[PDB]
Amino acid sequence: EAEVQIDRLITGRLQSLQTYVTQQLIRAAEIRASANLAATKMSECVLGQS
Amino acid sequence: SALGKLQDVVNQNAQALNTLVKQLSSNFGAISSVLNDILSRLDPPEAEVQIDRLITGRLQSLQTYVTQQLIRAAEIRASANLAATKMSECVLGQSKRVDFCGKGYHLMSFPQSAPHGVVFLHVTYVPAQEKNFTTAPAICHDGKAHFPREGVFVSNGTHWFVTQRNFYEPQIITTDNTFVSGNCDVVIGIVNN
Amino acid sequence: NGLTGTGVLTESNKKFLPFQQFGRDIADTTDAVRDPQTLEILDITPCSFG
Amino acid sequence: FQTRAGCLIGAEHVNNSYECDIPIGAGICASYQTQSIIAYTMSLGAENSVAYSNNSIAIPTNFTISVTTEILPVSMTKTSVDCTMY
Amino acid sequence: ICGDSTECSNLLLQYGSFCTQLNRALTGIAVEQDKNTQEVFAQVKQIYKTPPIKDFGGFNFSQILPDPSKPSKRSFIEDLLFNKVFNGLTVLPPLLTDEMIAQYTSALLAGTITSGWTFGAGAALQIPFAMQMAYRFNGIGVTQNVLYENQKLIANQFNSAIGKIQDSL
Ligand SMILES: *[C@@H]1O[C@H](CO)[C@@H](O[C@@H]2O[C@H](CO)[C@@H](O)[C@H](O)[C@H]2NC(C)=O)[C@H](O)[C@H]1NC(C)=O
Ligand SMILES: *[C@@H]1O[C@H](CO)[C@@H](O[C@@H]2O[C@H](CO)[C@@H](O)[C@H](O)[C@H]2NC(C)=O)[C@H](O)[C@H]1NC(C)=O
Ligand SMILES: *[C@@H]1O[C@H](CO)[C@@H](O[C@@H]2O[C@H](CO)[C@@H](O)[C@H](O)[C@H]2NC(C)=O)[C@H](O)[C@H]1NC(C)=O
Ligand SMILES: *[C@@H]1O[C@H](CO)[C@@H](O[C@@H]2O[C@H](CO)[C@@H](O)[C@H](O)[C@H]2NC(C)=O)[C@H](O)[C@H]1NC(C)=O
Ligand SMILES: *[C@@H]1O[C@H](CO)[C@@H](O[C@@H]2O[C@H](CO)[C@@H](O)[C@H](O)[C@H]2NC(C)=O)[C@H](O)[C@H]1NC(C)=O
Ligand SMILES: *[C@@H]1O[C@H](CO)[C@@H](O[C@@H]2O[C@H](CO)[C@@H](O)[C@H](O)[C@H]2NC(C)=O)[C@H](O)[C@H]1NC(C)=O
Ligand SMILES: *[C@@H]1O[C@H](CO)[C@@H](O)[C@H](O)[C@H]1NC(C)=O
Repeated sequence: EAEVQIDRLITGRLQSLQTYVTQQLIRAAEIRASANLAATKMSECVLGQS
Repeated sequence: SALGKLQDVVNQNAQALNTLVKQLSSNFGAISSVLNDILSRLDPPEAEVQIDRLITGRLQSLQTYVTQQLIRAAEIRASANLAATKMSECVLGQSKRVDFCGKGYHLMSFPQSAPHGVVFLHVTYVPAQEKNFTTAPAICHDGKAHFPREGVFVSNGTHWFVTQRNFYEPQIITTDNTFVSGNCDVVIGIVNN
Repeated sequence: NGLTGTGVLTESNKKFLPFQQFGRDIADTTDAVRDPQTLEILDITPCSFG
Repeated sequence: FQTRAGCLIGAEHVNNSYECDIPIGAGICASYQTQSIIAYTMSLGAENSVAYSNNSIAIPTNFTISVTTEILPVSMTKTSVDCTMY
Repeated sequence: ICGDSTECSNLLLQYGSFCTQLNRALTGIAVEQDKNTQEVFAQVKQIYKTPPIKDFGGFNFSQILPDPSKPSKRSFIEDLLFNKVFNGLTVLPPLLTDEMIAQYTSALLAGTITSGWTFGAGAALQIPFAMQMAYRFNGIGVTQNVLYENQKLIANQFNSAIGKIQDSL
């Protein structure tokens, strides 16, 4: 009888962990573009005159 | 006779398709992993309860695969937009953006095709073998301040010349490579010549 | 008393209220306890992992 | 050896600083030298004071032509899955 | 999911490899966080140092140059910025410390105060700071005598405007 009750917890916790991991991919793809802009500004405004 | 940024895409995609294939052998809490062995030794009312767990697990597998492909295609699109912009600005023109087309002063670029990408060959100019000199902002002559038209005033120790700023090529200071503005009593560092 | 867990117990510098029997932090994990015979409160620290 | 990334066993802690080879973390890297495995604080680069003064200038007398490569992914493999047959 | 209990851990095996995928994803995003910093800050080959006697034509960079008596050898304005902002879960440290990144920015800042834009194209070539300012005025279409005849005013405006960043932060 405890198998049926443990599976209900396993399914929920897996869902929650995988939601966490999707939203981190989507947030990291946005931090990546900001850092790519910062790297271009360091080249074009600090080591040059734009 | 290097290309790891292209091998990374190939490897990540094969590594995702392999996981999708291999999840077809989990039970997800059923009696068998193969559907025919549930169909062969069970009758519809109890085949159904076991088939539903397989459906639930395989649907979730497929959805994870598709979401992670959508996130990776958006990263490939940013790369391809950057490569389009480099093709326009580095191969079809000469750029002034620092570091956009290689390290140094961009002269030209040539494209080459790769298996799922592109290789740019950037030709740049890099200055070399610098020497030391003495400088001055302006020259004073006849109570007038003289500025270079395009260059710098440099001294080899005893004589003053004008040179262009990126290549040493000294010339005499005349009224054709300078212009006048004001007296020689306002600018900090005038020298007499 | 029914509070069940695992970890390493040390002595603490907290001060409960006479009726309070155990403490918990943000995220609601138990991080202290009172033992029902000494009337002393003890810190609970998870057992090292990595 | 105790780092800030954790406890490290089987590597000698040298005192010199090289370029980073395998990143351990919190400023520490490891490398196979000579014959053994060593762990060190990475170096950022060689130091350089510029001979700055208020009437000195450096002007180049020669140049080099440089050619360098840059590699970019454009595309990936087009795949389809029939959801029903899977 | 299970928290060190063999009953839950055996049931979990029936779900395949979901938990190797999740770890692969998190590792892939923890490596690119260090790649992000490396490409913004390691834009120098040498670590340039500024001269001991600092006469830059009236311009005063003392609130943005490193301070030895401070924590981590940060500048005065880098300090105002660092003051203003369990169960299977861990936090990994970044590869570059904060000391290393402050070192990188002080090398960029000593390269530009002292060589202009030459160090980002090759070897750093020194030039006096007001002559560099005159080149930059040429780059926006003003002539050089306009800088050299207004040097003290331009330097006072710059110093007074760097002094206001410090207040506003
Ligand atoms: C321009 O002159 C300066 C100052 O004279 C030279 O700076 C020297 O740098 C070395 C570093 O290896 C120091 O050891 C010397 O003390 C410095 N002064 C000298 C040699 O007088 C600088 O090298 C010169 N630049 C060029 C291109 O020759
Ligand atoms: C600085 O340059 C000037 C001109 O290039 C040098 O003066 C000439 O030097 C040559 C040496 O063979 C003499 O023959 C000329 O008569 C000089 N005067 C001229 C051309 O008007 C000067 O020697 C250089 N100074 C240093 C310190 O190298
Ligand atoms: C550039 O710096 C030099 C040396 O730091 C200055 O030379 C000093 O000038 C003042 C007044 O002109 C004298 O009292 C000092 O004795 C000089 N120093 C030495 C070592 O002789 C120079 O004035 C500065 N400004 C320039 C060249 O425009
Ligand atoms: C450059 O030459 C001018 C003259 O052409 C010098 O100006 C003289 O300066 C002295 C001292 O300041 C004054 O007493 C004279 O009245 C000035 N004469 C003129 C005609 O202006 C100037 O001192 C010289 N400077 C250098 C550095 O050589
Ligand atoms: C529980 O009972 C024990 C004795 O069975 C008590 O222990 C005594 O505690 C006092 C401190 O208040 C000590 O001075 C004595 O030496 C202890 N005696 C023994 C035999 O251990 C304890 O205080 C009791 N606690 C409660 C809450 O009832
Ligand atoms: C550059 O500006 C700073 C101001 O931020 C000057 O340093 C301060 O000046 C005041 C006024 O004399 C002193 O009370 C402080 O003790 C100075 N040091 C600080 C605040 O750290 C500095 O003198 C200026 N540089 C030059 C060359 O004038
Ligand atoms: C490294 O250098 C420090 C200098 O402060 C010294 O104390 C330490 O013993 C050195 N370690 C080794 C292994 O040489």
